[PDB]
Amino acid sequence: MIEENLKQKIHDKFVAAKKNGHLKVTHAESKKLKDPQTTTQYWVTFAPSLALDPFANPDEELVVTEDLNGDGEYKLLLNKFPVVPEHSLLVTSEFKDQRSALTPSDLMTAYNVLCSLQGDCERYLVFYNCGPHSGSSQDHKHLQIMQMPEKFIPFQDVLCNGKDHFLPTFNAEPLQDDKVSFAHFVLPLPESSDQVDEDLLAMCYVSLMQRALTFFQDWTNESPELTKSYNVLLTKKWICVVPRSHAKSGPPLMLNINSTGYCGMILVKDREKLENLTEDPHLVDKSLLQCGFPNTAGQKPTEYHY
Repeated sequence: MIEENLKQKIHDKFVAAKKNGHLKVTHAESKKLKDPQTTTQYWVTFAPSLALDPFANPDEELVVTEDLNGDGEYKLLLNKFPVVPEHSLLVTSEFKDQRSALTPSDLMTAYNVLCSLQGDCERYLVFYNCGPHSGSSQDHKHLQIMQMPEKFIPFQDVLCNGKDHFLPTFNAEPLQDDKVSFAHFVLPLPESSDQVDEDLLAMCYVSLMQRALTFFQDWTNESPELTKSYNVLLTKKWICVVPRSHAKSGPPLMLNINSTGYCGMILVKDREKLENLTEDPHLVDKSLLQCGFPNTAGQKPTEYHY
């Protein structure tokens, strides 16, 4: 069960630690962009000062909760050097590898945290960077939770809008936006948290995973396995998985891309890059392709390697 008054606890732990120097906020400014070609909305954050096992012994002043549930599964830590204020890490109490899949209780715990923070009108995102190409910096398993920008509408939203929860089958594949350059898989989630339980979440994740895995494992055995990497993104309205080829993008930007990139949130460290993207928002779409695999919308996962 999720700690009571989690949101106030996060807030209060955060202001206190900013106050006395247990965390320092990196200054940043953000703005909206729109891909003229693909229509996809982006949120670009600019943090110049950035160009100039923490979970083992985390600073107690940063620990919002020792166990997010009754179980010794999870602790909730504040990010020590956040761009987004109150940005938090759900860390496995005991060590596990970040290359491991999300369990069912992982999913239910993350969804419950979202519900708790969202007041049941701010929006929260929960995400997981799995593997070397995901943008994962650390090997100790953790999820991340952060508030999404107030007016930002990620493409997943429009993708899922007015589309009821379902699960994939041979007739119905996960939603994927064809306008975007990159492979991704999304299921809408029920509007009401009463329709959401562990098993629904688990089945959502497994079926998304099976699509994501086809870029790594090959059923024809005409290729040897690759190393698995993917982003999981979870909000209250949908869940999404992105297979990842490279942690960092190619020549013009060379952005480090994590989960947030794939709902369209980009972090840039220098003003030349910031103006490149302003002039040409379509660069983001190109970067997302370099870091992922090309869009598979309208295809059976089975025919990828065949």
